[PDB]
Amino acid sequence: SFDRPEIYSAPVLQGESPNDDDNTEIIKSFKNFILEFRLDSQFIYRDQ
Amino acid sequence: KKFASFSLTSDVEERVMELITSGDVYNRLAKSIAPEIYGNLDVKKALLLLLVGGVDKRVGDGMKIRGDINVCLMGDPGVAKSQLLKAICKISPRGVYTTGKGSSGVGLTAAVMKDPVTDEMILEGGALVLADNGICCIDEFDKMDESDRTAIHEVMEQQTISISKAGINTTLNARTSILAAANPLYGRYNPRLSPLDNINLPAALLSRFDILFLMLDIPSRDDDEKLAEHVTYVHMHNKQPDLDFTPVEPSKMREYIAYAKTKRPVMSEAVNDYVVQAYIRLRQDSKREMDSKFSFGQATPRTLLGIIRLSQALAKLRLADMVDIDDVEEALRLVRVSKESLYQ
Amino acid sequence: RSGVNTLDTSSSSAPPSEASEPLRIIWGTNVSIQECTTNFRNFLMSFKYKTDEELYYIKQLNEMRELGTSNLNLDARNLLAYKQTEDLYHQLLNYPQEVISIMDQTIKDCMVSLIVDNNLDYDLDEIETKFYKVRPYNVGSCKGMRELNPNDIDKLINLKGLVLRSTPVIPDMKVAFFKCNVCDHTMAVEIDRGVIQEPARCERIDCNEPNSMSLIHNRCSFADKQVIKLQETPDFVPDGQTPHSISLCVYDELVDSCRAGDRIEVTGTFRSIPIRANSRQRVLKSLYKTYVDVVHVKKVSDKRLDVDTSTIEQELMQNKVDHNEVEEVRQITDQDLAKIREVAAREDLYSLLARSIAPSIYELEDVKKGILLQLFGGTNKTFTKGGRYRGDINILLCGDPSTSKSQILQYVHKITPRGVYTSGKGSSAVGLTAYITRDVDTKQLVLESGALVLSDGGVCCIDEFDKMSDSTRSVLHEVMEQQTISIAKAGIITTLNARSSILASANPIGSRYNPNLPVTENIDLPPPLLSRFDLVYLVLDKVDEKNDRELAKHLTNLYLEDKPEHDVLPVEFLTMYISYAKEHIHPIITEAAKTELVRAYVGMRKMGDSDEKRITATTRQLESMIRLAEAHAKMKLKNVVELEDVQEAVRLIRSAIKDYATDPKTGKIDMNLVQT
Ligand SMILES: Nc1ncnc2c1ncn2[C@@H]1O[C@H](COP(=O)(O)OP(=O)(O)O)[C@@H](O)[C@H]1O
Ligand SMILES: Nc1ncnc2c1ncn2[C@@H]1O[C@H](COP(=O)(O)OP(=O)(O)O)[C@@H](O)[C@H]1O
Ligand SMILES: [Mg+2]
Ligand SMILES: [Mg+2]
Ligand SMILES: [Zn+2]
Repeated sequence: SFDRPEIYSAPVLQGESPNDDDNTEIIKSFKNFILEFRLDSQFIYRDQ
Repeated sequence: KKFASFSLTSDVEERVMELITSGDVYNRLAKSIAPEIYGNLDVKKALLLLLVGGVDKRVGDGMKIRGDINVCLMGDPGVAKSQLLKAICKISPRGVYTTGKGSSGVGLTAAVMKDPVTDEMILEGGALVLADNGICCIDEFDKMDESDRTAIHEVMEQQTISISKAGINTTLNARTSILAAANPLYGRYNPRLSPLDNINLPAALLSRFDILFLMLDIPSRDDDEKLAEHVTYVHMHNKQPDLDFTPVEPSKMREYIAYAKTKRPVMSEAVNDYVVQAYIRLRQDSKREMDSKFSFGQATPRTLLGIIRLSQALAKLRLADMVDIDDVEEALRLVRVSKESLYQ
Repeated sequence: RSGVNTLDTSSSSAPPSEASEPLRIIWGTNVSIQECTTNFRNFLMSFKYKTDEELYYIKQLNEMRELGTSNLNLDARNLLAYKQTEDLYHQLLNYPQEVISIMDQTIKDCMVSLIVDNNLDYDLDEIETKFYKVRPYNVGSCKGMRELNPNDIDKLINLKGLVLRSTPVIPDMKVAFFKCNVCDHTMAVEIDRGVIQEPARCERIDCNEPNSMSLIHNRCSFADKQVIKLQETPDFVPDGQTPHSISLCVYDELVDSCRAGDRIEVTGTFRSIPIRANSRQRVLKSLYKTYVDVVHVKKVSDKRLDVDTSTIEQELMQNKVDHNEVEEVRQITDQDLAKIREVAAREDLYSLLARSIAPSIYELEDVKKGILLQLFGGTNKTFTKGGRYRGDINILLCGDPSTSKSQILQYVHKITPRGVYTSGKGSSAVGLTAYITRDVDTKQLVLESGALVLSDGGVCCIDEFDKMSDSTRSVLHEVMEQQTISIAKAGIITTLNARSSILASANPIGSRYNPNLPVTENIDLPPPLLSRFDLVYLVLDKVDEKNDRELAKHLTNLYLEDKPEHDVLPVEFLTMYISYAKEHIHPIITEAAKTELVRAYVGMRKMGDSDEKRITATTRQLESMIRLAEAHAKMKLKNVVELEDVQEAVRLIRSAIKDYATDPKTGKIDMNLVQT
């Protein structure tokens, strides 16, 4: 009469050097593009 | 509570201090072992000294000498030997009890089995191993089998049990004391026969016991009245009859014994001289008695060792760092009383 | 200031963490590689034993390089002396895994620096390429295997015990060898923490077929592994606690370095692991299994004699071949050898040694002398073209039950290297020889050794020899008469060696040895059997005031102070002398001794010529005189047996049975002639 076991994680170390053709880096690049790109001195995408 | 876990403190301190302040600790404790049994004072004193124990000594070079006492009672039927055995086994914190053929073979020693919880083999100990650092009570001692007698023989010898059988070759630790009971060969004792022919057990086994009490039943119209009054009063009430004496409960007895077990008195030169003189006299005396076929055994160095252990136990009970001549006097007094029944 | 090359284990342990002002603090630990290596180098280059002034470890490294040894035995206690390593001690105790590799790399770099900075010779490639290792052997005191907690896993500990069984060598894979079944291209893969990563595709550009890699078993590279079953003997035992046996894992060079019956002291790492519930599934059990990993083994001590080298001749050559650096016998210094010679030079050597044995037991000069001669042992002949004769000596003790004929057995048991102490009624024929048992782990049937085989090369102590059943006693005949045991049981047919001496005790019938009856009516053994023993000792107790006073004073002196303080040699020197004498000398007999031997044997046969009144003489007594004379000559560092030796042997053999105080007609004993 027991319940279900859990699973979880946490970061400690640094894995291998991140390649570019990986989803996490793709997402990081896209997030940077959203949060930084400027046109006519404006953050168009952030504002919209 | 185990003796090993003892620890001084105000709560124990005030109780113990009150007990000593009351005084007469020796007799007061001795009279409190099974207070429902009339008479039998010296046996009770010997049992108390057995409970307290002697002083272990490490002589160096790996050699070792025991510090525990062994007691045998041998007597006529119907004198409450079993009652005393029960009382001592109950008072002891690690006491074990056994009777004759009821426990035999692997009942003593140990047996090889497999643990359910884990998947490793183990040895399950018998009464002797279960009573380690405690008192083992053996009723109907004379009726035991040869193998069990040999096991007790070796245990009283050196506190270890050696086993070499199929699937096992080892040695077990049995740091335990022995309290045994026995009856004469033909039931009642026969004064027209020698003491060694009155019993079935070997003389060497009898000799290895530190104390060997003989209890006979000689009718006496005077003391029989006292015994009858005592027993019938005990039945009519549920208490002992005396009023001028108050027994001390087992908890306090264990407390004081645990406190005492922390001492380690030492021998001095004057007491050493007294002991050597006494031993020489006793050893010279015993020879003529044994010649007439009227002795359970000739005096031997085990007797001297027993005297030393008893003196140490008395000192520990007194709660002192050094022994005195009175302790040796009392030890010899007891050893002399132990065979007074053979001279009536 | 020296050269350095990183090791694979160091690179693996490279990944650092922050929060340590040096940086490079391994996650989970507190070890710092730079400080540990620096402290180790400083300690190695500067430490003296405070001969106590010289650089202790610099030499050891020098002889290591000179001889080609690759293993450094490090006493973990030393690190507590030097001020720097006061913390490295605890670091080594708590995190052995990383620390050992750190020390190994430091040692290799130290060796390279030592060889190069002095321009000794240019042949350094061999040392630069070879491996090194360090073995701690003096970890602090432990409290027994029972008292460790789960938090003590992966710590360093030490144990003492008795070896019982050893599984055969188990091959352990290290490099797997795959082949492509379409292009014959072969690959090698190195194990990683016990997992092999099988390839999923041939790596050739021309051949890229998926799942074409097969494993060739014989082409892999394997290591050595062995499992030992140990019967531990902790110093402190709690209430009501019984033994069990522990599992030890030995790897690489240490395999086959132990034999059942040996008493050893091991230093290892405490481990844990889960076990599969069943072979079919891959489920595991929550409750873990514990064992030990051996990193050092000590097989010598100063409290007991060295193993008789005559029984381990081949094992020494195998040790030399295997390059394992475990030592069987202790080392002897020039000062010690000179002291041995000086001690042998004096004239009271015999009595001095006799008194030295068992100082706590009084008098019994002849008994102690017999024990000494037994320990020394006779000479072992070996006949080219087949034939064996051994110098083992058997002794029995009869006498009054209350004498000190039992304390002797304990002392001999604790001083001898191998042996077993057994009682008479608590034994059995199978239990003394061998048996088959089901291993609880492998679930198979394996043979296990008995007391007599375990005691090979040592002493077997038997108590209450007269209570032994006839069936059990039957086996001793061959052991005493050929030092072998033949077995014909299901699955095994062979003969085993039993090169052991016998020390037995017995009690007289009834209460006391009656001097009004012959020895045959006082001892409950068949008269023929008593003729097999080399010596028979009649321990009689006579009442005498002088002796009583002496013994009582001797006993009562022991309680004067809480600790023992009792012209006696120390046990260490005694054992050293006995071991040296046993190993280095081998006496031989001469014609002058032969004539006396023949004359004495003929006289013994003639004297006493109505029967079953005395132990009749036999060839066993002639052989006993031979052995005793050889042992006496071997003592005191002589190589030729002589007339004095033979006379002493005959004197002792007669005195043991005390024929002087015996009536040669009725076989009785006169108490006024026997001397205390
Ligand atoms: N001195 C005594 N005082 C009180 N009761 C006694 C005394 N002696 C014997 N008895 C009684 O006699 C019985 C003896 O039985 P038991 O305890 O088996 O001793 P035994 O085995 O010697 O007969 C006990 O039940 C006990 O109550
Ligand atoms: N010569 C002696 N030297 C020292 N102690 C002795 C001597 N003789 C007897 N003893 C004492 O007497 C006891 C001998 O009993 P034990 O050796 O167990 O009996 P046995 O060996 O005959 O079976 C020991 O406790 C020991 O202290
Ligand atoms: Mg009864
Ligand atoms: Mg003994
Ligand atoms: Zn391919």
